[PDB]
Amino acid sequence: MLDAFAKVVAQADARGEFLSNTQIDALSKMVKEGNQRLDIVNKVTSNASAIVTNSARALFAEQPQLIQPGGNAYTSRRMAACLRDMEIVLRYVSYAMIAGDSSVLDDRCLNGLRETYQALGTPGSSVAVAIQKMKDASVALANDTTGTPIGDCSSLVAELAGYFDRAAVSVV
Amino acid sequence: VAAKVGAFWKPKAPKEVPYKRPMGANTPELPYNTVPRLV
Amino acid sequence: SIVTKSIVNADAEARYLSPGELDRIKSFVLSGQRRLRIAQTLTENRERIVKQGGQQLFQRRPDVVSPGGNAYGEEMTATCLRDLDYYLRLVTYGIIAGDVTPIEEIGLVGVKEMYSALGTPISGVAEGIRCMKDVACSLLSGEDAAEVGFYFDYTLAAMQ
Amino acid sequence: MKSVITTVVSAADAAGRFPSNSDLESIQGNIQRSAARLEAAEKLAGNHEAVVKEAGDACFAKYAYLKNPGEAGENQEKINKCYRDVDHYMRLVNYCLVVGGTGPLDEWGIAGAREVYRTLNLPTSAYVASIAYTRDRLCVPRDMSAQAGVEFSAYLDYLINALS
Amino acid sequence: MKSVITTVVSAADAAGRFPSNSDLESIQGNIQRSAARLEAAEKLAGNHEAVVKEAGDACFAKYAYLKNPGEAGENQEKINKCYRDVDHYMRLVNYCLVVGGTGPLDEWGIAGAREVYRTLNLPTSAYVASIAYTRDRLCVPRDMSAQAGVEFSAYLDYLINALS
Amino acid sequence: AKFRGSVLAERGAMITKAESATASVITSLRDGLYSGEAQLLTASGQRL
Amino acid sequence: MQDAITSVINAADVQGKYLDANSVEKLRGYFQTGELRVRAAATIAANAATIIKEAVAKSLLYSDITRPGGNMYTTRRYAACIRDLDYYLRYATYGMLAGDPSILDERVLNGLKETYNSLGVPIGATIQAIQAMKEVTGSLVGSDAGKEMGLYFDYICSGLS
Amino acid sequence: DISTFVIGNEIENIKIQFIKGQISVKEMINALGKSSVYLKEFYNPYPNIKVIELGTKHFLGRAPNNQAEIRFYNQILASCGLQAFIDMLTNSQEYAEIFGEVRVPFRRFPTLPAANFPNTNTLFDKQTKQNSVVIVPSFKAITGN
Amino acid sequence: MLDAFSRVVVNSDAKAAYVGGSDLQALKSFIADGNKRLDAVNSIVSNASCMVSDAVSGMICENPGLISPGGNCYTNRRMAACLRDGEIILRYVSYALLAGDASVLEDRCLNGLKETYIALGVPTNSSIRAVSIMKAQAVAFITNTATERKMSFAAGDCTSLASEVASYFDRVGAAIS
Amino acid sequence: MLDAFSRVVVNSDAKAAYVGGSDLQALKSFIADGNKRLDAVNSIVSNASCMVSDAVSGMICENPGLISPGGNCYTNRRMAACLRDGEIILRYVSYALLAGDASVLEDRCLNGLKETYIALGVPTNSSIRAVSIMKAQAVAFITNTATERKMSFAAGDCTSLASEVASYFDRVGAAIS
Ligand SMILES: *C(C)[C@H]1/C(=C/C2=NC(=C\c3[nH]c(C[C@H]4NC(=O)C(C=C)=C4C)c(C)c3CCC(=O)O)/C(CCC(=O)O)=C2C)NC(=O)[C@@H]1C
Ligand SMILES: *[C@@H](C)[C@H]1/C(=C/C2=NC(=C\c3[nH]c(C[C@H]4NC(=O)C(C=C)=C4C)c(C)c3CCC(=O)O)/C(CCC(=O)O)=C2C)NC(=O)[C@@H]1C
Ligand SMILES: *[C@@H](C)[C@H]1/C(=C/C2=NC(=C\c3[nH]c(C[C@H]4NC(=O)C(C=C)=C4C)c(C)c3CCC(=O)O)/C(CCC(=O)O)=C2C)NC(=O)[C@@H]1C
Ligand SMILES: *[C@@H](C)[C@H]1/C(=C/C2=NC(=C\c3[nH]c(C[C@H]4NC(=O)C(C=C)=C4C)c(C)c3CCC(=O)O)/C(CCC(=O)O)=C2C)NC(=O)[C@@H]1C
Ligand SMILES: *[C@H](C)[C@H]1/C(=C/C2=NC(=C\c3[nH]c(C[C@H]4NC(=O)C(C=C)=C4C)c(C)c3CCC(=O)O)/C(CCC(=O)O)=C2C)NC(=O)[C@@H]1C
Ligand SMILES: *[C@H](C)[C@H]1/C(=C/C2=NC(=C\c3[nH]c(C[C@H]4NC(=O)C(C=C)=C4C)c(C)c3CCC(=O)O)/C(CCC(=O)O)=C2C)NC(=O)[C@@H]1C
Ligand SMILES: *[C@H](C)[C@H]1/C(=C/C2=NC(=C\c3[nH]c(C[C@H]4NC(=O)C(C=C)=C4C)c(C)c3CCC(=O)O)/C(CCC(=O)O)=C2C)NC(=O)[C@@H]1C
Ligand SMILES: *[C@H](C)[C@H]1/C(=C/c2[nH]c(/C=C3N=C(/C=C4\NC(=O)C(CC)=C4C)C(C)=C\3CCC(=O)O)c(CCC(=O)O)c2C)NC(=O)[C@@H]1C
Ligand SMILES: C=CC1=C(C)[C@@H](Cc2[nH]c(/C=C3N=C(/C=C4\NC(=O)[C@H](C)[C@H]4CC)C(C)=C\3CCC(=O)O)c(CCC(=O)O)c2C)NC1=O
Ligand SMILES: C=CC1=C(C)[C@@H](Cc2[nH]c(/C=C3N=C(/C=C4\NC(=O)[C@H](C)[C@H]4CC)C(C)=C\3CCC(=O)O)c(CCC(=O)O)c2C)NC1=O
Ligand SMILES: C=CC1=C(C)[C@@H](Cc2[nH]c(/C=C3N=C(/C=C4\NC(=O)[C@H](C)[C@H]4CC)C(C)=C\3CCC(=O)O)c(CCC(=O)O)c2C)NC1=O
Ligand SMILES: CCC1=C(C)/C(=C/C2=NC(=C\c3[nH]c(/C=C4\NC(=O)[C@H](C)[C@H]4CC)c(C)c3CCC(=O)O)/C(CCC(=O)O)=C2C)NC1=O
Ligand SMILES: CCC1=C(C)/C(=C/C2=NC(=C\c3[nH]c(/C=C4\NC(=O)[C@H](C)[C@H]4CC)c(C)c3CCC(=O)O)/C(CCC(=O)O)=C2C)NC1=O
Repeated sequence: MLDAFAKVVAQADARGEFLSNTQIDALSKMVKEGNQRLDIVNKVTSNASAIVTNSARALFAEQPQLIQPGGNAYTSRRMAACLRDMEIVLRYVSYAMIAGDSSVLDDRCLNGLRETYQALGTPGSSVAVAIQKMKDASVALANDTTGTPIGDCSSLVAELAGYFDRAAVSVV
Repeated sequence: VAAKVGAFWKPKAPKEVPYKRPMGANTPELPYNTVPRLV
Repeated sequence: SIVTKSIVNADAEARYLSPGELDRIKSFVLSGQRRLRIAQTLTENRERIVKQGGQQLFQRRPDVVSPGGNAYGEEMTATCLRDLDYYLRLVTYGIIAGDVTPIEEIGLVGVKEMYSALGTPISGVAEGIRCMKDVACSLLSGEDAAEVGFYFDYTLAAMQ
Repeated sequence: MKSVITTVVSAADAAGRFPSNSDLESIQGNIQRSAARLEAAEKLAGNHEAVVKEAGDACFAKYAYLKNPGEAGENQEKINKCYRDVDHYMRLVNYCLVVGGTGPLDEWGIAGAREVYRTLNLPTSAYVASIAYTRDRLCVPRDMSAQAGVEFSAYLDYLINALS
Repeated sequence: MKSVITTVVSAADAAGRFPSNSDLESIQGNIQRSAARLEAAEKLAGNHEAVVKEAGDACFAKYAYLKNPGEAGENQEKINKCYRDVDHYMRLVNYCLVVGGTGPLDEWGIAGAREVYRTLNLPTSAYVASIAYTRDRLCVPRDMSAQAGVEFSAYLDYLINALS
Repeated sequence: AKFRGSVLAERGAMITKAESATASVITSLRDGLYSGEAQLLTASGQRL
Repeated sequence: MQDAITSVINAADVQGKYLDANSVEKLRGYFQTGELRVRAAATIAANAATIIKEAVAKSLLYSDITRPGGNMYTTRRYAACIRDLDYYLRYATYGMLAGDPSILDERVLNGLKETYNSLGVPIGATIQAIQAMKEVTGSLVGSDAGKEMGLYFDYICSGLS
Repeated sequence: DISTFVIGNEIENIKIQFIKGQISVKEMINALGKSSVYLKEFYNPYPNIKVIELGTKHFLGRAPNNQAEIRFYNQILASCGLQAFIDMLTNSQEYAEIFGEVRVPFRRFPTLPAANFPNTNTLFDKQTKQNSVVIVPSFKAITGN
Repeated sequence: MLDAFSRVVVNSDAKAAYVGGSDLQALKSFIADGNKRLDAVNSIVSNASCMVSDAVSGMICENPGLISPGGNCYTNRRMAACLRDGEIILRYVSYALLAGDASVLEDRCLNGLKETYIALGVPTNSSIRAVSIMKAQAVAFITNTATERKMSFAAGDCTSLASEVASYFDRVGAAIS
Repeated sequence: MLDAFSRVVVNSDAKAAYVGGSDLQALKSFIADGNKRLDAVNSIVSNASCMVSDAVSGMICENPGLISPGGNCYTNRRMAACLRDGEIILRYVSYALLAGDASVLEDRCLNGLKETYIALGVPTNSSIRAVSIMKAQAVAFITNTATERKMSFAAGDCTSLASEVASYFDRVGAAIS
C-alpha cells in the first residue's frame, strides 16, 4: 500500500537518486487536482449502497441461471456473499482513487482472486459483468455537477474508469 | 530537454463532451442468458 | 567539411560538382579569415564557457551531482565538465569545416548507445550543451552568433 | 440470436435500407417453413419424458460397463444425472426448432461442453449413443409429418456431429 | 463569403432578376471541382500538426535575428504565438478548399493584416517564408492527387500575393 | 554572407528531421513498442 | 575520403587540443588557393569530353593499341577504355578540390592493379594516356592550376605501376 | 545492427513507415539501401568494383555471376551512380523469384555457376572490414571476345 | 435483438421449460396472420419518404420558432440532420413490426437517445410531436383510412397490427421524455 | 451572404477547428444530390409570373375586403405594388433555395419589412395567406404534382428539397407577423 506520492519515492530509491525537478512539478499538479479527486471519492461513497444493489439487480435479469437452483448465487448464504464481493471491490476501488495508485487495489483485493473464484466454482466471467455495471453507475455519478463548481474532471474519471477495468480483467 | 510532441504551441481542448448515442447497426450482438468466450 | 560533403554528393550521382555546388565552395574559402576569428573567440573563452556552462547545468539539473547521481563526487563532476569541453572543442572544428561532419563522426555517432552503457542521462548532457550555448552566444554579435548558435542547436537535436 | 425474422432484419440494417420487397420474400419463405418445424417441436414438448427414458437406457444397454464400480454410472445419483443430461439436450433441440436455427444448441449446450466432459471423465461417445438412438426411432407415420421429421432429424444430426 | 454561389446570387440580386440559366451553369462547376478540392482539405485536416511544425521553423531557420531581445519572437510564449499564427492560416486555407473560393481567407486572414503586423512589428517576410515552404514541399503523387495539389498550391500563393 | 545564404535551408531542414525522430521515439516508447519480449531479451534493448 | 581541412583537424583532435597557431597557418594555406581550385574544377567539368578526346589522340589513337590485336581494338574494348579515362579525370578533380589524394586510394586505386592483370589491360599504355591528360589539362587551366592538377594525375600513375 | 554507426534519425521514418504496414519488405529494403546510411557504409570507402560484389551480397545473397554481369553493373555505377544501382538489383527478375515482395534476403548457398559457390563462401565467411581485398575483381580472360 | 420466436425461447430457457402450450399458441397466430402482417409493413415502406417529410415539416408549422435564428432547425445542416432522424426512427418501427417484438427498437435506436438529445440540445416536446404525427400516419396507412391515397389490399380486419405499431411509437415517445 | 458550405465553416470557426472527415460527409451528399437542386430552382423560375398572379388573386378571392374602398389592395396603383411585393419574396426564396440556407433572405429582404408594413398600414394576416399559396405552389412544381403543368425530369425522390422550400416560406411568414 503506497499512494501516488510514495510511488515515485519508491522508484527513485531503487535507483538511489534524488527526485528530478520535473518530478516535483508533476506532483504539484496532483496537489492542484486535489479538491476534485476528493469530490469523486465523496460521490461514490455517498451512493455505495445503490451502486451495488442496482447493478446486482441488473445482473440477475440478464443472467437468470445465476439465481436458478444449482446456480452460484442461489441460497441465502450465497446471495449475501455475492452482494458483499461487490461491496468489497467497490471499497478498494475508492481506496485506489484517493491514493492515485492501484497498489492498494491489487495487493489487498485483486491478488489471488482469480485463482480463488476458480477454487469455489464462482463464474469469474459473471463477476466481471457485475464490476462493469458498477463502473457505469460510478462514472455517470462522478460527472454530475450537483453541488460542485463547474469545471473539467475528465482525466480524473478516466482514471476512475481505469481502476474498474483493472479489477474486471483480474477476476478472470 | 526541448521535446516537441504534437501541437505544443497551444493548450489542448477540454474534450469534455462524453454522452451516450444509439449505435444503429453498430450495437454488438450479445448472447442471451449467457456470457462470451466459451463457458 | 563543406568540400568533402559536396564531393560525396557528386560521386554518389557520378557527376561533376554543379556550378551551384562550386559557388558554395568559393564563398566558403573566401570567408575563411572571418570563420577562423569566430572559432578563436570560443577557443580563448573555454574557462568561461565550460565553467559557467557547467555551473548553470548543475542548477537546472541538481540531481546529477547530488548523492546518487551519475556525476557525484569530485572525480565524477570533473568528468562531467570534461565532456562539455569535448563538445565545445568539436563546435570549433565544425565552425572551421563549415559543416557538422566533425561533430557527427566524433561524439554523435553511437552516442546514445554509449551513454546508455555508462548509465548517463542523455537529457542531462543536452541540458549542459544548451547552457554552454547561452554563454558562448553572448560573446558574439548579431551575425557570427547565429553561425555559432547552429552548431549548438544541431548537437542538441542530434543527441536526442 | 439468428432466428426466423431476425436474420433478415439484421441484414437489412447493415445496408441501412428499409424492408425490401425482396426482403419480404425470404420472410414469407421462413414463415411457411416454420409450420412443419413447429409441429416437430410441439411433439417433442408434449411427449419428452417418454422419449428421454427410452433414449437414456439405450446408452446403458450399449455401454453396460458404465454401471461398474469406479465408472461414470456407479451410483444411482450418477444415473439420474445421465437422464438429466439427455433431457437437457432434448430441450435445446426443442428451442432450435422454434428459433429455426442452431443458435440455442451452440451457446447453451455445446460451447465448452467438450472440455467439461474431459475433466469429469465422461465419454462423449455415450452422449451420442442416446441421440443416435432417437434419430432412427423416428417414424414418418404415427409420430409426425414427413416434413416435420426432416427438420427434427437435422438438429439431431447437428448435435451428433458436435459432440463426437 | 466569396464562392461560386455568392457571386452569382448577388449579381442577379443587384440586377434585380431571378436565377437564370447562366447562374445554374456555374453551380455545375462547383460539382466538378469538388472531388479535387475536398481531397486537399481532408489531407490538410489530418496532417496539419506536422505541416505547421515544419513550416513554422522555416521562418526561424531563415531569420535568426527574430530571437534577439527586442524582436518578434524573443521569449518562448512569442515563439508559440508564431506557430499559432501559422496554424491560423492553415485552418483558413482548409476553409477555402471547403467553401470553394477565397472568402474565409479574405475576411478572416487578409483584411486588416497590414495594419496589425506593422503596428505590432511583425515582419511579413517571415510570414511568407512559412507559406512558401509549404508550397515547395508539395508532391502531387506522394502527398495528394494531381489536381488536389493544383488548388492547394493556388490558395497558398494567394496568401503569398496578399501578404507581399 | 553568401556562404550562410546557401546553407540556411539545408541546416534548418536537418534539425527538423532530428526532432521528428525524437518525437517518434517518445510516442513509440509510450505506445508499447520496444516493450516486447524480443526487445528485452537483447542487451541493447535493455539499455533503451 | 578526407581533405586538407580534415587532415589538419585530425592532427589536433588526436591530441585532444584546439587549433593552435601552427594549425591556422596550414588552414590559411588551403583557403588562399581555394579560389584557384574552384576555377580549375569548373573549367575541367565543362571540357571533360574534349580533354579525353585530345588526350587519346596524342597517345593511343594510331598505335598497336587500336590496330587489330590491340587491347582497344574492338568497339566494346574502345568504349570500355575511354570510360576509364572518365574515372581518372573525374576523381583527380575531386582530389584537387580537396587538396588530398585520399579519395584516390579508396575509390580508385584499391584492387585496380589486380583488375587489369585479370583482363590483360596494358599498364604502360594506361599511364601514358593519363600523362597526356596532364598536358591537355595543364593547357586549359594554366600553370598554377595545372601544376596542382598534375600532382594527382601523378598519384594515380605511381600507384598504378 | 545500426546502433553503433548511426546518430539515430537517418532511417527512423523508414522504420515507422514499415511498422504501419504502408510499405512492403521490398520497398523497405530498396528504401533502406538507397539511404545515407548505406552510402556512408558500403559506397564511400570502396571502389566500384568492390561496390558490385557487396551489392549482390546484400541484396541477392551471392557473389557476381560472370564477367558480363560485372561489366553491366560497372557501366551503371559510372553513368547513374548508386541509387540507380540499387534499383537494378531490387527490380531484377532474380530478386522477384527468390525473395519476392515479402521475404528478406539471405545467404543463398549457390551451386550451378562455375565459381559462384566458392566465391559466395569467401564473401559471407569474412567479417566486416576484415581486410581491403576485392574477392571478385574480375574473371581471368578466356580466349575469344 | 429478438423476434416473436426468439423471445419465447429466452423466456422458457429462463425457467428451464419446453416451448409448448400457451406460449406455442401465440406463435401459430404469427404464422396464420403472416400475409396480413406483411402488408402492414408494405404500407409503410412505400410511403416512408413522405411520411417523414410531412411530419418534420408538420412540426415546423406548429412551432415556427425552430426556423428562426436560434431555433434548432435553423440551418440547412440542422434541418438535414432532422430529416435523417425521422427516417431512422421510422426504419426501426418498421423493423419492430416485421419482427413482432420491440427489442430491435429498444436497443439500436432508443438506447442512449434521451442522453444524446439533451447534450445536443434538441427540444424534447418538439421531437415527440413529430413522432405523434408519424404515429397517426402509420395507423392510417394500416387501417386504410388515409384520405389522400388508398391501397389495393384484401378484405379483413388489420386491428392489433395498428395497435401494435401504436405501442411502438409511444415507446419511442416515452424514451426521450 | 452565406451558402451551405460557408455555414459549415462558420460553425467550425467557433471551435477553432478544421473541417474534416466527420462533417465533410454531410457536404459530399450536398454535392451528390446537387443536380436535384438545380432542376428544382429551374422549375420555380420557369413558372413565376403565373405563380405570383395566382397567389395574389387567390388572396383576393379569400378576402374580398381589399377591393372595397378602404382596402389596401384597393386601387390600380396598389394592385401593381402588391404584385411587385409578392415577386420580391419569390425572388429571394429562390436565392435561398439555390444557395442552401436562408441568410440571403434574412439580410436583404426581411430586415425592416415588419417595421415597413406597420408604418404603411399593410395588413399582416392577408400577407401570410399570400405566401402560403406561394408555399403550396412551390412544393407542387418541385415534386411535379401540379395539376395544370407537368415538366420532364429524371425519376426519383425530391421531397427533402420540398421540405426545405417550405421552411423558407415559413420564415417569411414568421417575420412579417
Ligand atoms: C392489413 C394490413 C390490410 C389487409 C391485409 C391482408 N392481406 C391479405 C392477403 C395477402 N397479402 C399479400 C401481400 C403480402 N404477402 C406476401 O407474401 C408479401 C411479400 C412477400 C406481401 C406484401 C398477399 C400476396 C396475399 C394473398 C392474397 C390472397 O391469396 O387472397 C389478407 C387476407 C389473408 C389474411 O387475412 O391473412 C388481408 C386481410 N387487408 C386489409 O383489409 C387491411 C387494410
Ligand atoms: C413406424 C411403423 C416405425 C415404428 C413405430 C413404432 N413406435 C413404437 C413405439 C414408440 N414410438 C415412440 C416415438 C418417439 N420417437 C420420436 O422421435 C418421437 C417424437 C419426437 C416419439 C414420440 C416412443 C416413445 C415409443 C415407445 C412407446 C411404448 O413403448 O409403449 C412402436 C411399438 C408400439 C408400442 O410399443 O407402444 C412402433 C411399431 N416402429 C417401426 O419399426 C417403424 C420404423
Ligand atoms: C515528392 C515529389 C517529393 C518528396 C518529398 C518528401 N516529403 C517528405 C515528408 C513530408 N512532406 C511533408 C509535406 C506534406 N505532408 C502533408 O501531410 C501535406 C499536406 C497536407 C504536405 C505538403 C511533411 C510535413 C513531411 C514530413 C512528415 C512526413 O513524412 O509525412 C519526405 C520524407 C523525408 C523527410 O522526412 O524529410 C520526402 C522524401 N518525395 C520525393 O521523392 C520528392 C522529393
Ligand atoms: C398558374 C395557374 C400556375 C398554377 C398555380 C397553382 N395554384 C395552386 C393552388 C391555388 N391557387 C389558388 C388561387 C385560385 N383558387 C381560387 O379559389 C381563386 C379565386 C378565388 C384562385 C385564383 C388557391 C386558393 C390555391 C390553393 C392554396 C393552398 O392549397 O394552400 C397550385 C397547387 C395545387 C395544384 O397543384 O394545382 C399550383 C401549382 N398552376 C399551374 O400549373 C400554372 C402554371
Ligand atoms: C469533478 C469530478 C467535479 C468538479 C469538481 C471541482 N471541485 C472544485 C473545487 C472545490 N472542491 C472543494 C471540496 C474539497 N473539499 C472537500 O472536503 C472535498 C470532498 C468532499 C473536496 C473536493 C472545495 C472546497 C473547492 C473550492 C476551493 C477552490 O477552488 O480553491 C473545482 C474547481 C472550481 C472551478 O474549476 O471552477 C472543480 C472543477 N466539478 C465538476 O463539475 C465535476 C462534476
Ligand atoms: C400584396 C400581396 C400585399 C401588399 C403589398 C404592398 N407593398 C407595398 C409597398 C412596399 N413594399 C415594400 C417591400 C418590398 N420592396 C423591397 O424593395 C423589398 C426587399 C428588398 C420588399 C419586400 C416597400 C419598401 C414598399 C414601399 C415602397 C412603395 O410604396 O412602393 C404597397 C404599396 C402601399 C401603398 O402605397 O398603397 C402594397 C399594396 N399589401 C397588401 O395588402 C397585400 C397583403
Ligand atoms: C427533384 C426536384 C426532381 C427530380 C430531380 C432529378 N434530377 C436528376 C438528374 C439531373 N437533373 C438535371 C437538371 C439540372 N442540372 C443542371 O446542371 C441544370 C442547369 C444548368 C439543371 C436544370 C441534370 C443535368 C441531371 C443529370 C445528372 C445525371 O443523371 O448524371 C435525378 C437523378 C438522380 C441524381 O442524379 O440526382 C433526379 C431525381 N426528379 C424528379 O422527379 C423531381 C420532380
Ligand atoms: C457475486 C457478484 C458473484 C459471486 C460471488 C460469491 N463469492 C462467494 C464466496 C467468497 N468470495 C470471497 C471473496 C473475497 N475474499 C477476499 O478476501 C477478497 C478481497 C481479496 C474478495 C473479493 C471469499 C473468501 C469467499 C468464500 C468465503 C465465503 O463464505 O464467502 C460466494 C459463495 C460461495 C460458496 O458459498 O460456496 C458467491 C456466491 N458469485 C456469483 O454468482 C456472482 C457472479
Ligand atoms: C440509430 C439511431 C439513431 C438516431 C435516432 C439518431 C439520433 C441522433 N441525432 C443526432 C443529431 C441531430 N438530430 C436532430 C434532430 C432533431 N432536432 C430537432 O430540432 C428536431 C426536434 C429533431 C428532428 C425532427 C438535429 C437537428 C441534429 C443535429 C444537431 C447538431 O448538429 O447540432 C445525433 C448526433 C450525431 C450527429 O450529430 O451526426 C444522433 C446520435 N442517430 C442515430 O444514429
Ligand atoms: C483568424 C485569423 C488570425 C490570424 C492570422 C492571427 C493574426 C494575429 N497574430 C497576432 C499575433 C502574433 N503573431 C506572431 C507571429 C509571428 N511573429 C514572428 O516572430 C514571426 C514574424 C511570425 C510567425 C512565424 C507573434 C509573435 C504574435 C504576438 C505579437 C505580440 O504579442 O506582440 C495578432 C495580435 C493579437 C495577439 O497578440 O494575440 C493577430 C490579430 N490571429 C488571428 O485571429
Ligand atoms: C403547417 C404545416 C402542416 C402540414 C405539412 C400538415 C402535416 C400533417 N399531416 C398530418 C396527417 C397525415 N399525413 C399523412 C401523410 C400523407 N398522406 C398521404 O396520403 C400521402 C401519401 C402522405 C404524404 C406524402 C397521412 C396519411 C395523415 C393522416 C390523416 C390523413 O389521412 O391525411 C398531421 C397530423 C394530423 C392528425 O392526425 O392530428 C399533420 C400535422 N399539417 C400541417 O398543419
Ligand atoms: C572492327 C570494328 C572497329 C571499327 C569500326 C573501329 C573504328 C575506329 N575508327 C577510328 C577513327 C576514325 N574514323 C573515322 C570515320 C569516319 N569519318 C567519316 O566522315 C565517316 C562518316 C566515317 C567512316 C564511314 C575518322 C575520320 C577517324 C579519325 C578521327 C580522328 O582521328 O580525329 C579509330 C581511331 C584510329 C584508328 O583507326 O585506329 C578506330 C579505332 N575500330 C574497330 O575495331
Ligand atoms: C573508379 C575506379 C575504377 C576503374 C578505373 C575501373 C576499371 C575497369 N576497367 C574495366 C575494363 C577495361 N578497361 C580497359 C582499359 C584500357 N584499354 C587500353 O588499351 C587502355 C590502355 C586502357 C584505358 C586507358 C578495357 C579495354 C577494358 C575491357 C576489357 C574487356 O572487355 O575484356 C573493367 C571491367 C568491366 C568492363 O569491362 O567494363 C573495370 C571494372 N573500375 C573501377 O571501379
